[PDB]
Order: sequence, then structure tokens, then C-alpha cells
Amino acid sequence: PLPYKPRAYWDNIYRLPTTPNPFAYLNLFGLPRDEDSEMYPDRMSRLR
Amino acid sequence: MLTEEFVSAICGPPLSSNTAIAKDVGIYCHTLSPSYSVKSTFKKSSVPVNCLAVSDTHIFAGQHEKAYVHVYSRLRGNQEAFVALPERIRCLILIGDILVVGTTEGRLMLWEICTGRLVSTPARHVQAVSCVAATPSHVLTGSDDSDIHVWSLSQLLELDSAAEHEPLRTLANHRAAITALAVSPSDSADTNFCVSASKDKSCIIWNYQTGDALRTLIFPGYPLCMSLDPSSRAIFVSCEDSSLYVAEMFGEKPLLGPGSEDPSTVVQISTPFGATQPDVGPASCLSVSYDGTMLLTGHPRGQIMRWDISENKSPVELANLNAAVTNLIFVSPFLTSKPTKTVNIIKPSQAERAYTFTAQFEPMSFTKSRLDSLLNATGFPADALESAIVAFY
Amino acid sequence: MLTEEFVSAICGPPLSSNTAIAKDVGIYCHTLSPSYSVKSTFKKSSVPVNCLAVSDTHIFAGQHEKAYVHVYSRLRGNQEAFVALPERIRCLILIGDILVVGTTEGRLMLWEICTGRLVSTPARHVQAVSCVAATPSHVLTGSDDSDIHVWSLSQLLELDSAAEHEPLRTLANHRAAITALAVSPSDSADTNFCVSASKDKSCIIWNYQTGDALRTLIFPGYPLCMSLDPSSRAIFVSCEDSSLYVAEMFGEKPLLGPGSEDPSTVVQISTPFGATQPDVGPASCLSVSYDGTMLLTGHPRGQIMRWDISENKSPVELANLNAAVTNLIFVSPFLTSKPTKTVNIIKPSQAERAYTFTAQFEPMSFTKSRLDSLLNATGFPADALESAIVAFY
Amino acid sequence: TTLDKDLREKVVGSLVLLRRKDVIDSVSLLTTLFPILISSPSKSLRTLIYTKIISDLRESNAKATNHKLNRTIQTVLHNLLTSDRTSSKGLWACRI
Amino acid sequence: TAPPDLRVVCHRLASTPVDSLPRLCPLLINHVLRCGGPLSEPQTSETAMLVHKFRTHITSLLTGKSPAGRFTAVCLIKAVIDVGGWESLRSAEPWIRGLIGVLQKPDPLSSKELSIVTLTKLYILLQDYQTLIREMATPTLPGYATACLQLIKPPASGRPLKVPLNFVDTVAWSLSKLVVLYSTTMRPFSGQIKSALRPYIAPTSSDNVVVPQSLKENSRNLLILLTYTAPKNGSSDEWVKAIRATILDCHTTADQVFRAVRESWESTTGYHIQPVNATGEPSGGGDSVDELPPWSGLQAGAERLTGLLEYLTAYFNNPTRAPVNVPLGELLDLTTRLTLVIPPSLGAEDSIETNPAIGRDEKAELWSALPDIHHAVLRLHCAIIRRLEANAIPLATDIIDQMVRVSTASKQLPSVRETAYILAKEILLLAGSTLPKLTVDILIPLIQSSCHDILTAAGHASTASPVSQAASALLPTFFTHLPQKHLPPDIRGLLDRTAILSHNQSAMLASCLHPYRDSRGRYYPSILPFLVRRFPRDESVEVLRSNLVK
Amino acid sequence: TAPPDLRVVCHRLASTPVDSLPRLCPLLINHVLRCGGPLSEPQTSETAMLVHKFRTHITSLLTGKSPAGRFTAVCLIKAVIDVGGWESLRSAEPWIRGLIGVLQKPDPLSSKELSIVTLTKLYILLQDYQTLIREMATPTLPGYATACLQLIKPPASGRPLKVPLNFVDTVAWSLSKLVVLYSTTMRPFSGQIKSALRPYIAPTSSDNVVVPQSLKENSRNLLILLTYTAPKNGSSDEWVKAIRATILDCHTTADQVFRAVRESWESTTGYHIQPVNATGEPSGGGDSVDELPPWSGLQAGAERLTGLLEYLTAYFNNPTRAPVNVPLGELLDLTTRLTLVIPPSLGAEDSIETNPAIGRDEKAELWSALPDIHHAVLRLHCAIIRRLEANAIPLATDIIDQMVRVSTASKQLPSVRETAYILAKEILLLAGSTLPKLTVDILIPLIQSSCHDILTAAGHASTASPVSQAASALLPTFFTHLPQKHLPPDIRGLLDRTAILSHNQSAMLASCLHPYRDSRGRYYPSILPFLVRRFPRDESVEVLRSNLVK
Repeated sequence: PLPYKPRAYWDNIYRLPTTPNPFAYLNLFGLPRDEDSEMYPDRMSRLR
Repeated sequence: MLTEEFVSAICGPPLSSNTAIAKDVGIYCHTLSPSYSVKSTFKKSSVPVNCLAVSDTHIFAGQHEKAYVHVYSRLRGNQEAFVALPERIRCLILIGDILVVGTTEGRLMLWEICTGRLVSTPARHVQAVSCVAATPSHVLTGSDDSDIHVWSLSQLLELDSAAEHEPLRTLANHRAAITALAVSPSDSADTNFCVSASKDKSCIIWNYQTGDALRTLIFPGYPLCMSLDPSSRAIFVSCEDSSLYVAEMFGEKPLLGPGSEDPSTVVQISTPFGATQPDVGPASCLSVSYDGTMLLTGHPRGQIMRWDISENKSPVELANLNAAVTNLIFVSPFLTSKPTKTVNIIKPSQAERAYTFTAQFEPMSFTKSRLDSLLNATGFPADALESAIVAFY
Repeated sequence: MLTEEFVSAICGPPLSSNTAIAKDVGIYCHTLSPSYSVKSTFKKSSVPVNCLAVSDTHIFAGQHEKAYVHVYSRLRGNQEAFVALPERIRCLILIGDILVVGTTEGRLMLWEICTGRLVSTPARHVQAVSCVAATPSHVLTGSDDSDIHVWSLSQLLELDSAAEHEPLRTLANHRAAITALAVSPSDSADTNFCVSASKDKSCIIWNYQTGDALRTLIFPGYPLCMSLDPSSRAIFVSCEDSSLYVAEMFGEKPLLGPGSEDPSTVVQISTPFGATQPDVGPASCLSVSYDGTMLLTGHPRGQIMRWDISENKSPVELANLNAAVTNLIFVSPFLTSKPTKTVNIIKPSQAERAYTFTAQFEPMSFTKSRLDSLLNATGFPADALESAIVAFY
Repeated sequence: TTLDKDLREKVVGSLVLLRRKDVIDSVSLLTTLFPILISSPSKSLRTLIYTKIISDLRESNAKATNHKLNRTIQTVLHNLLTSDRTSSKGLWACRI
Repeated sequence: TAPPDLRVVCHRLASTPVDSLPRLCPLLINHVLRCGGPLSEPQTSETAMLVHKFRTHITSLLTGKSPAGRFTAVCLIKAVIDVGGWESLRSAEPWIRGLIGVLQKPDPLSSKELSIVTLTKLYILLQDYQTLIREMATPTLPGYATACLQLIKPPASGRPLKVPLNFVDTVAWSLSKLVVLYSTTMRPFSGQIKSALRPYIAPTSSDNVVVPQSLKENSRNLLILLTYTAPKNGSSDEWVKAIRATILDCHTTADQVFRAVRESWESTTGYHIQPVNATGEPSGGGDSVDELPPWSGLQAGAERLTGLLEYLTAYFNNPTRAPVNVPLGELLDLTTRLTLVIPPSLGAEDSIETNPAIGRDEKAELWSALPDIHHAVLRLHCAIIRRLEANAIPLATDIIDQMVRVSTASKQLPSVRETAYILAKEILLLAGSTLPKLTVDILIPLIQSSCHDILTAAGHASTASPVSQAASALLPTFFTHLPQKHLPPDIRGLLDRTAILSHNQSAMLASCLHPYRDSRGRYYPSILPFLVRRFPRDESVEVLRSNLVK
Repeated sequence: TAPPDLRVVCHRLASTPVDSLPRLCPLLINHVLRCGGPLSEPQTSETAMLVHKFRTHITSLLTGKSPAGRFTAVCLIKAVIDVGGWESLRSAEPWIRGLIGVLQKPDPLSSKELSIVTLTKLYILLQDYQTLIREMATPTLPGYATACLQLIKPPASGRPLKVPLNFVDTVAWSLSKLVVLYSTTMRPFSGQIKSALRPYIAPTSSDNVVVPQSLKENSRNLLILLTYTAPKNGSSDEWVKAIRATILDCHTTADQVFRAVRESWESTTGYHIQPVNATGEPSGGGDSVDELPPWSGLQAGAERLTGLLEYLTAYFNNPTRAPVNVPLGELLDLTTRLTLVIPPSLGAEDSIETNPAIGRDEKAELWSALPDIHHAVLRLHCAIIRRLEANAIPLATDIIDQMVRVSTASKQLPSVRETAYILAKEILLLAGSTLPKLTVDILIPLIQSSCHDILTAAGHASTASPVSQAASALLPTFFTHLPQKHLPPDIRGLLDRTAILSHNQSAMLASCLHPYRDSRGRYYPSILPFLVRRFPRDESVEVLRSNLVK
């Protein structure tokens, strides 16, 4: 894990998303995803 | 599965003699997501900047060099009506069921599409009203006379009103013609704001209900158009030097908020988020998607540019419409429940008639009965069932 | 507009031989607003610092190096119980119906005053548990080994859990005995904080659900007692040098927030808003009223002294209790509706029995019927009235 | 629109081939071909889709008059004519 | 493996006598609701055999002689059409005729009402499939309408109707549901429904019949939605004609009610008040079709006017087939006339101008009956606001004046105060943030009355009251949607104290969001310490605590 | 002078015949409610003559022969007592004996019900004033209870009850109100009330009488509140004895219901599962005073067990006179026994080991009867959580395990899912903020089911089902009161997608204020662009815009 950022929680609400391609996990404007097309971001999901 | 759509409007003669692009089409309606396509078309319109308005029944298009508004029914997919206004149209916005028009003479005309009632304010602007923004309680008109006027919607819309309409406040810190106006979606006394861009390379954030200039920003070139992000965190501004800038309200050096500096201090912005090539041209119109991540700009050379703010600094060309793209208006991917539907429009008229409202009443289930519980219940409701059995026996 | 009350405790022998105050009387209940008056007295106790707990039905008071909690019935005026604990009490607090007791040997007990369970924890601390704080979710215990441990209330209060309880986290940045603990009202994992106060001349603001030390504050004397203001803006702190200080967390330079410094960077407070004479001595306990404008301090010579933080006026002495005031607790002027009322307490017993929760079930209108509407309606309800007429005919 | 001309002609021909192989239904092929015929800008694609539609009708009614298919296609043409009088897309219904 | 629920259903239907089957209808209904899979499969497995046997027993009980078995059949048919989907819908064409037969033969009215609800559910669920309308709903529907109109038709002039008024309410509700979807089929029956539902539109005390509110509102909705059956798309024309006729009837009844009072009201639409006879009791109505049944007496005239105002409310509460021309100016003029006739205070009877020849007992009766008319006017305004939303901003100034005048006239009636609070919330949410100083000053007594009611209910001057709930819902609007600069400091202090003592989280949150600035410009202290101490762990209160302080 | 409403009351009472007075009762009551002033004043002005004349008319109508006059008298006494205060309370001395005479006379039962409600309200208002108590309530209360108990008394085994069960419900509700205020006076009647209301505590299908739910809950409430009338302060002892006897009856009934399966449950309280005969249908109950009415049949036993569980729920729904010892361990053991009998999945009849000496029909009946028992257990747990609040934190992990087991057993039942959602919301609001990773893992399928239901109702998988509403009320709790660090990312994505596509404004604000950290510790992007675009001017976004307040 990354160290503590003192101004991350409020900047996450009051600033624009800096992550490239945000809201890709929602899949609101895209096609429905099967198991092969799903997102597995973390090592626990990748492992299982 | 949400599909995002947008309506584009072009003006002027075609730039190149291409037989593929139809000459008569002035309004297009596209689907941005998931695949770009031309969903529908509307013919015979030359619409300047800020003279397009879109609602779920109708498309309003002010005509270039004429005092005309073409109304197109999207439900029927055809041009419903021609509307002739007393004065030339420089700008128009649609708010609810009233169309607000800022003219060349300096007048503001509000036309109710359901009642056919026209209210024409006196010419408090000595020059043409360049831009108009509207919130459900206020109308802000910025004109070429370096003046921004705030009008009350309820005061403008009164039955049997004979007093000449006067704006509540005048916001005139600018020293040049006002190019653009945008408002926050808020309506509170202290939390709302408006950003106004003028030809003096300046954007001013005001609290228009208190008449206080919250912030002053200076750009290398005079701004053409802006848009807030949907979460009100940032301002996207196109400029004359073909550059697109982003200004964040709540950054490390915040323009607004508790950590912000004095309002008299003027913030210089010189770092461009993006730029377009000189063969593309400066962004004539700008719009932000429903998510807020995508950004569509229309340029006078006919191409539409999509800007992925998180992903790509450079824009991506969607299509070339062979004529100067003047307006881009997004449509919400969700459907909104409205108790009345404006199926047909009413032309503006000046006659002594009783106030009539013309709309189709939607089924909103305002009336509820106890038998509706039995009807909509899957199976029979319990207490009603023992009541029926006991009254049977 | 409101009537505020506060409870004061006495430890130690009377300092003055002859006085109007009775020598035996150990607990007082006063009304601060609108005028000072001793509402009631409770007969005998010697309550150390942080050894008083007040509810709407009971007052629990730990004794001085003696493993007895004297329980007084606030709704009857007498001394109900002489509840014995396995170990001597250094501190005690009340959350819901659980009395949380930090001992002299480093142990934590949770006595459920409505069931009789006495949950005991292993001595994770190596010295006496000086201070305790409680949330609806967590329990923080700070001891004299410069250690603060965080415990989870559900895993502490599980019925059949026989595994030895272990704290979730160990907040150990201090280098001396922890004097006091305060807890922010929020319990979310991202907005909560707890502010410690230790003998190392310092106060540390922690995020007690992630363990991060948000802020370090240096005082010219080691803190004795502390209190957050009701709106959680400021930290009133008494020091060894007979002075009262404010650490304002979100003021001109925020201790927490976007404009805050690095958490490694230490903030030094050196400006006292209040001072007391060597005759009065340093304040042995602080508490802040429900409005937050009013503040009370207790001093070892017997003075209860009122500080107005709003007008910054001189402190006003209410009364002299002839002995050291160790505990001052405001009771909320408004009453919170509780479905079960604890008329009597159950002493802790270690024997095989079913889980029995005892209380009086208060009428809270948990059921409804059509006839209750007829009774509570002033007159008769309409539709029931025509129903009655139709049933008559 | 975006695909190569040869590739989209091969896609239409492969769909007609699948209809001959009886993988897909005539109604499904007609409803996936006709809107593209109406709204396609490519003249060659429009002519090829029109020819494939005519061949599909001829092959379907070669055995016996498929009254359901004929009635559905006539209903589609009538709705296309009725939907917009000012539109020029009724010439395809006329030509068919 | 057959499902246990289906096995239990078949066994208990085989074993149970028909006379005790209705007692076990709650068992059978829940079991059929559990039987989801086997009913939805398309038409041999044991599940299919049990499903076929179940449908056989349903048909046998429906066509059997036992009324108890018929009642059980109605319940089972309702459960089947709610659960089994398209197969259950398409296998129901004898079930529809059996359900109509239950209505035709003299079965008990609980069975008849459940058959009506089941048939309505059938005719609504069939609308998803266009073909099943052609086979099922369209042919069998005129017989159902004929049976219903035979049940609710008045048999004779001297003989009262046999079925009770709640059964007539059920029939009117079903036909109101079906005229929207099957207007062409309901077209030949429009004459009978308008004649049958005529007494229940605006019943009076001169009818000597106690008509339920549900029957009244259902009859109003049915006669409004009967415009769907107008030939040649005349729905809008009939709607406009009927609503203008209703406004004219309101004016004519208001003449006979308000004959005691000299009115200074003038009509913008051009309606002129006819002269009225000074002698005799007030009378109105006619025996003809287009007039309502007659009434006699001032109280009966008041109930007729109230019923007509509720009919105008039902106009905005019911939908329309085509766009219609709403006479907003005529309705506004009518409400202005009905609100200008004012109840006098104690000792103001001489101040209010009255007819000399009219009876003083009739004057007292009119002063008693005025607040109900004002209540109906305010409810009509609430319905207009709810239907139009932002299109009622031009009307907003007049409704404010009407509401203030009505509330100041009758601040002693809790129902009138409740309706004033609801209408105030609607108007201030619509156009409240730009009110002028004079309007904010004339809305001050309403603020004081609402705060007094809230404090009385909280005890810091009781229990929960409708007036208290309406004033508590109105309370945050005084902070959010009112100009704080136009408020006096005493009113703002009263609002803050009322919110704190009532523990109204929304009101206290709005008060913290909107600070008060006096003439000098000094910021009055926030009530945030009370809000954080009372509601500490709420996330919006946390955002206020973290943002306002910085 | 006199108020116009009082003048209208006097004039209409003088002119109107007694038969048509029930027609005019709605307006007469409104005028008497308006006349709060003259009736409240102590007792020569015109107000005084009209008040005395009106009271004389009321007394004459009450003592009159006309049943319609008696009905109007009951209505107007209710109005006068409601808005009269101490004066009407002390002048209502003949009115009590008149109302008891109305109950004794062969009057219509609607009039009897209104008389009962008026008498109950009158005694409740008399409870406040101690002189009024011994001058009014003490002599008349035995007569009122005697008359009501004679009306609801079973005449014989062959002779059924003459009064209907709704009237019995009214009597039970009135006596439930009165036993709390007057315990010693109702003490002689305590024995007969139990024998009267014995067959309505847990009715079964073998009684052949349809018992309304209101009568069921009122009989349960009265037989629990009868502990108030215990002599020598034996209220707590009687309450504990009754609840332990109810738990024992639940266990003995569960033996006969669960003869079909062999139970691996072992009691932690002391109960032993006695052997039960494997021949014939199960049966239970008896004719003794301490036993419920007998039943025979597995479904009847299931209904008995469900009714006894609801009777246990009424103990927590009802207040107590004195502190009482709640047997939480015995309740937990009983609920664990009832929830450890999992109904089998499809094609898994050998998954549940059973006694091989029984029938497949009895097995299939038990597998259908089990979800109702589990659902009643879940409402019982909801009542325990609501009553205890933070004192049920020791019970948190057990009820969570039972909820997970029951919901996975009956995931296809909408009612079971709805009550599971309500219980999950209560438990997560109680102690859901510190649940471990294993508990979050076993709560994951409930999250998925709730999100699936919300998305199904939203149309992104129509009217709103109660299951959808219960899941929508639970959706913000999955953010506010759940460890987001123990939640898998797909669950967070499903929750956010459900909130956005269902326009759940509280859920979107909760997701914004409780962000999800990844494995990196970097926060996920906020929903807030969607919240502002869907609800731009709500309090939810007005509190997030608090950084611009100044």
C-alpha cells in the first residue's frame, strides 16, 4: 500500500478524476461483460 | 445499456464541394456511445453560435440573418413550425417550456411554447445580447455593451403585468464584449456562481444573487466558449489561439473555497490542456458529456473533436460535416418523468385571450385507491383476502 | 431557552476544617442554566479522575484505590449498589448499558449493567489503564506504558467467544503516560479521529480505524484534561502550568484538511486563552456545555470556574466544594427516547445461566390499528365515519 | 459505413449464403438487411442489398406463395411509406 | 421430481371439500405464487401432468355449482395469471367467460369483486401481446361491460339500487382502468356510465344518500376518462367542453351560495353575476342529464360547490389522450371569486357588506360553510401546481395572495392550516427564492403559525398531528427557498429555535447552509453545535462539520 | 354573541328529524370541533343558553328510543369530549351510563363500536385527573367490562359467536388500552378474558373459523398486557412465566412439525427432544386452560408454530409494568432450532437426511411449510433488535448466521428476501461497521440478490415491489455501515451501478462519502458527476456544496 496522503479523501470528491479511463468498472455505456471480458483489478480476484 | 446522444447544428455554405455531405441538412443528431453514427437529420437550417436548444420533444434553431426560429418535432422527426420573432436572434436558451431569446436590439423575449405568450423586456442593453444562461429562478444576459444583467424568472412571468421589466443587478467588471456565460446548477443564496468570459481575455466568477465577483482569471487569448464539468469542479474554456484550458476550482491553489486567496487577486492561467492545429481552427462550441470525462468541440472547419480528459491530451476527430459546426448539445441517457408532454407547439401571438395551457397530461398515478393494491399485488393481498372470505361467509 | 445540568465529584479529605458544605457529601448535581443551584446530593464517595459515569437512571462512581463502584439511583435519590470488581478501578466510562472499566493492572472489563455479564480482557497493557474512550463501534484504552490500544466492541461483547481478546491496533507514538483521550462524533473509517493527550508534553490526533497519526501538537506543559468543542473545531486543553489553551483544528492554518501541513511536521501551541492562579491551581477536569459557548473547570482547591470562550471574559467562580473536584459531567438538556429503561442494575455474577437482559419496556407505539386512528384523531376520521354510517344503515 | 466495400459485400453475401444453408431465417435476414438498404450511403451496397432481397423473395416464393412473408414485407413497405411522406425513401418500396 | 408446492396444491384440492376451500384459499394462493416454474413452461412429465390436473380443477370449480368453489377458482385464477406468464395468459379463454359468469349469476359480492379485479388484471396484462387482444380481450369485453352496467344500473325510480355503493365503486374503478386501454370498445357504453354515475359526482345532503369518498373520486375519474371514447379524436374538445361546463356550474352554484354577500369581484374572462331572488332558500341543479341532481339549502349548495371543486381537482389528477386547452385564466378567476368572499372575525360581521333582506341565520351558515370551500380551492391549487410544475410560475403570485387571505381568515381550523402549509411548500419550492420584500412580509404570519404548531406538538410551547407534519415539512423551505435578507431577525431566531426544539435535521441543516446577515452585515451565530450534538453520525452533518468550519 | 357553528348545530338539531341525523353527522361533528371555545368555558349569555340547549339535546338523544338518535349522540359526545376539556369531562357523568346502556341495548354494532371507542377515549382522558377518576371511572368500569365480555362471550360449543370477529377485535383493543391504566379494577375480569381470547392467539386450519389478523394481534397484546393486573406486583413473574411457557409450547409444536427430519441441533438451554410417534398425522394442543386449542395436521402445526412465534413477537412489541427478565438465550436456542432445518434445493431430496418411516407427501408439506416459519423467526429477530437497540450486539453474529442460512435456503421467495433485507438493515445499522471478512463474505450473496432486485425493478436487469423497496432502503447501508476494505471490487462496482441506474440519491451520496480503496490504496473515482446530473438541487448536493458558504 501507498503511504498516507493528507489531502486525498477530499480531493477525490472536489477534484476531477486523475485515473486514466475512470468509471470503466461501472460499464454503464458499454456492452455487458462475460467472465472473459470482466475486470479483475486486484491480485485476489486474479488469483481466484 | 446507456446510449449517449448529441445534437449538432451547422451554419454557412459548405466549405468543399462534396456530394456525399448533403447540402440541405443543417441539424444532425448523433450517438456518441458506443459507436459514432448519424442517427437522424433535419434540413433547411443555418444556426449561428448559441442559437440551438434541445428538449425531448423539440429542437429550436435560430436562423442566421433572419428573425426566425425553426422548430423541429423529434417525435414526428420533421420540421413542425416556423416562428417569426419581432427582432433578430443573437442567442437563445430553453428552460422548461419557455424559450429565452437575447436579441440584436438588446431586448430579451421569453416565449412560452405551451401557452403562446411572449414577454418582451425593454432594451436595457444598448448593444446585442451575446449570451444568455438560465436557472429555474434567474435569467442572466451578457451583452456586447460589457454588461451582464440578472432577471427574476417569476418577475418576468406574471399574468396581467404592465410594469416595464427591470433587472435585479448589473455585473459590469468586464471591459469588453461578453463572449460566454455559464452557471452552476445550484440555486442557493451563497453557493451558486456564474462564469462569464469576455473579449478582454478574462473570465469572472460571480455570485450573481449577491452581485459579488468571486474570482478573476486571465487567459493568453480571449475566450470563445466554456462549460462547467457536471460535478462543478472545473471549467473548460476554448480560446482564440486554438487552445483548450482547464481551470480547477479546488486544487492545491484553489480558485474558490476556504483556502482560496483574496477575490481582488487575479489568477493568470497560461498552461494549456490541449491545442488544435491551425487547419482545424479554434473550438467554436464546447460541451461536456454526462459522465464528464468526454468533451466534444465543434470547429469552423467542420470536424468534431472528442477530448478524453483523463486519457488523451490530443483530440480525436469523429467526422467532418463540411460546414462550420456551430452548436453541440448533449442529451441525457436517462429518461425523465414529466407530468405533461408538449406534443405540439403554439405560435407566439398578441391578442386578448384567456390564459390557456396546451399540453398532454401524462399518466403519473397521482390518484391511488385501495383496489389498486389488489390489482398491482402479485396474488391477492392478505388482509383484503380475509376480508373477502369473512364477507363471503 | 434550555436548562443545562452538570454533576460534580469529590475526592480526598476536606481542606478546610469549618465550612457550610457537609464533609461526607461526595457527589453533587447542579443546574448551570439559568441560575446556579445545587439540585441534589449523593452521600459518600471518593471519585478519582475519569471515574464518574452519568446516565438518565444511574450514577456510577469508582472509589479511590478500592475495587468498588458505588451506584446511585438518579430516579430515586438513594445509593442503590456497592458493586465489587475483581480489580481496582483506574478509569470508567459508560456506553449504552456497558460500563467500560480500565483497571490498575492493565485489564479492561465490560460490565453489562442490564444482564450481569462481566467480560474481562487479558492484560495487554503492562501498566495501569489510565484513560478510556468509547464509540458505538470501538473502545480505546490508553495506559501508562505510552500505549493506546483499539478494541472492537462486537468481538468484545460476543456471547460464547472464549478466545482471548486482542486489540485491533496499537497506537504507540507517545513516550509517556497517556493522560486523556477524546473521540470525534463520526465513526466512518475515513472521517473519524481521536485526540490523545500524554505526559510527553504532546497531543496526537489519530485516525483510530487506520492507525495513521494525523497531527502532533506540542504544549508548554503536559496536558492534564481536554475536551473537543461540540462542533469539533477546537481542543480545550489544561496544562501543568495552570493554563487553558485552544488548538483550533480548522482555523487560519488547518491542522487537518487540504491546506494542512505534513503530519510529520509538529505544531506548537503557546498562547493560553486562560490562566489560573497558583492559589486556584491547574484545572483537574474540563467540560464544555451543550451549546458550546460555556465551559466549566474543576480545581483541587474546590473551585468550579466558568469560562466564556465567546466573549473571552474573566472566569467566574460558582462555588467551593471544600475538596478537590475531579469529575464534571454535563447532562444533555434534551431527552433521548430509549425503548428500555434500566430501573435496576444487576451485579456481575460468574455462574452458569441463560442470557437474561432485564429492563422495563417503555411504550413506544410499536403497533398500529385502525381504531388507534379513531382514538387519537380529534373527532372521527372521515372515511371511517361514513363507513360507520353505512354499517348503521 | 466504416467497413471496406468488398468486405461489406462479402458480409451480405455470406448472410445470404447462411440463409441458403438455413442457418438463419428469411425474416431475420430481411430485417437485418432492409434498414441498411434504406440508410446506406453506398450506392453499390444499396444495389447489392436490393438484389439480394429480390433473390430472397424469389427463392422463398419459388415453392409456394409464402403469404406470411409477403404480408410482413408489404406491411414494412406500407409503414415506410406512411412514416414520412416528404422522405425520398419510398422509392425503394416502389422499386421492390 | 414434481415441486412440493405443486404436489401440495394438487393433493389439497383433491382432498378438500368445496365448502371449506375458501378457508384454505390463503394456503392455496401462497402455494400457487410459489409454483413459478411449472406454470410458465409451454405446452409427459409429472410436473406437466400435475399442471394439467390443476387447470382441470380450476375450470371445474369455475364452472361448478358451488359458489365457494367459484370463489376458490377466482383466487386461483388470479394467482395463476400473476405467476405463470404468457402460457397462463394464452390458456385462459374459458376462464374469462367463467369469470364473467360469476358476475352474472347471483354469487356473493366478495366473489364478484374479486372476479372484477381478476378480469381487470387480465385485460391489463393482455395489452403486452397484440394478438391476445384480438382473440381474448376484444370479443369477451363487451359482455363484461354489459354485466357491470347491469349490476350498477338503477333498476327503477322508486326502487333503490340493490348493490352497495362500494360495489359500485369497484365497478367504476374497473371501468376507469379499462376506458384508457379499450376506448373504442367502451364507446357504446359511454351513455349508460354517464347516467349511472351522475348522482355520485357532487352528492349533497338533499340526496339523502351517504356516498363514499372512494365512490365519488372513482366516478369523477371515470367520467373524466370517458372522453377517451370520443369519436373522430374529439377527446380534447370534449375535455375542454366538460371542464368549462364544470367552471360554469361552479359559478352558478356560487351565485346561490354567495347571494348573501355583496361581492366586489370582477371577472377577467367576462362572466357576469346573474341577479338572484332575495326570497326563498337557495336552490340549484336540474333533472336533466347535463345538470347535476338538484339541491336545496345553503349547506347543500356548499357541498355541491365543494364537490365541483374536487371534480376540477380530478381533472388535473387524471391523464389525457391528446393535448388539451386548459383554461388556467378561468380557473384562476373562479378561485379568486371563491376566495374573495371572506369569513368575518369576531365583531367583523357588521364590517363585511351583506344583503339586507337575506336571513341572519343564513349569514351564520355561510360563515360556517366558507372554510370548506376555501379548503377545496387550496386543494385545487395544489393539484394544479403538481400537474404543471414550472408552468405555474405565472399563477404563483395570485395563489400566494389567496393562501394568505384564506389562512388569515381561518387560522383556527387545523385542516385549513394544513392545506395552507402544503400549498406554501409547493409554491415556495416552485418560485420562492425571488419573492419581493412585501411578499416575504405578508408570509410572516404563516411562518409564525407554523412555528407555533411545531412547538406545540413538540411540547415547548402534545403528539403527532397532520398539521404538525405539514408544518415540519414546510419548515426547511423557509431556509432553502426564501430570501433571508427580507426576513426580520426575530423571525429567523424563531425559525432556528423551532428547528432546534423540534430536532428537525433537515431544517437545522438548511439553517446551517443559509447564514443570516442583518442590515449592518454581522453574521448571526450558527446552530451547528446543536446539530452535531443531536445528530452526530449522519454523513451530511459530517460534511457540514468538515466544510463550514474551514 | 354565540359562534355561527354553534348556532348551526342548535338549529339543525332542532329542525332535523332523528332518523336523518346520521346523514348530517359529518357536518355536525365539524361544527362541534370548530366550537372548542364555548364548551370549554365553565358554567347569562347566548353562548350559555345554546351550550346548555345543545347538552340537553345530547342527553335526550342518548336516552331516547331512536337508534339513529343514539348514534348521533355517540358521535357528538366523542366530539364534545375531544374539544371540551375539564368542563365536558366533569359534565359527562350521565353519558357513561348512557354509553353502557347503548352497548347493552340491541343497537347496530357500528354504533356499539363507536360507543366502545368513545368510552375508551373518555377513560383515557379521565386518567389524567384524579378526582375525575374516583368520581367516574371506578364504579362504571366493572359494568363496561361486564357488558363487553358478555357480548364477546362464547355462548356454547354448538352456538357460535353472535358478534363478528371485528367487533371482538374492537373489544380486545379497548380492554388492551384499559388494562394499562386500570389494573386493579380489571383484575377480577382477568380470568374470563383469557378464556374468551384463547382461540385467537395462534389459530390453525383445523378450527374452520377465519380469524382476522387485527383480532390475532389484539388478543396477543391483551393476553400479554393482562400481567398488569397481577396482584402483589407479580407482573414480572407472570410475564416471565408466560414467555417461557410460550417458548416451551413452540418447542413441543416444533417436535410434531419436525418429526419428519432428524435434528442435529443440541440445546444449550436444557430442552430435550422427546420421542414422537411416527404413525399417523401429527397433532397437538388440548382443551386445558394452559394449552392452546387442538390441531391435527402438519400444516396446522406449522400455522400453530407461526402464530406462537408472532405471539412471542408481541411480547417485545408490548410494554411492561415492571422490569422483566427476557430469556434471550432460550429465544436464540429456539430460533436456532427452527432455522437449522434447511429446506432442500431442487433435485436434492437425499441432501437432507430424514426419517424413512414417513410419506413423501408429509416431506413435501414440511418443505413448503418451512419458509413461513423462518420468515416469522426473522420478524421476531427484527422485533428483538428494534426493542434492545445496542443491547443486542451480543446477538449479532447468531442472527446474521440465521439470516444467511434462511436466505440461501429460500432465495426464490420474495417475502423471505424482503424480511431478510429489513433484518439486514437493522443488524448492519447496529453492529455492521466492524464485521470481519468472513461475515462480509457470507453477506455477499445477499448484497448481490438485493442489487439484482433493485436493478430488476428499475428495468436495467414497472411498479415497485415491496422487495424492491426493502432492498432500496438497504442499499445506502451497504456503503454507510459495511467495511469497504473487506468488500471485493466487483461488489462495489455492482453497488455503484445499482445506485446510479436506480437513481438512489442516498446511495449515491453514501458511495461518494465512503470511497473504495484499491490494493494500491488509491481511491476510486466518485459517483458525484452522476449525482449532480440526476439531482442537481437536492439537499444531498447542497450539503456537498458547503465549501462555498462564506
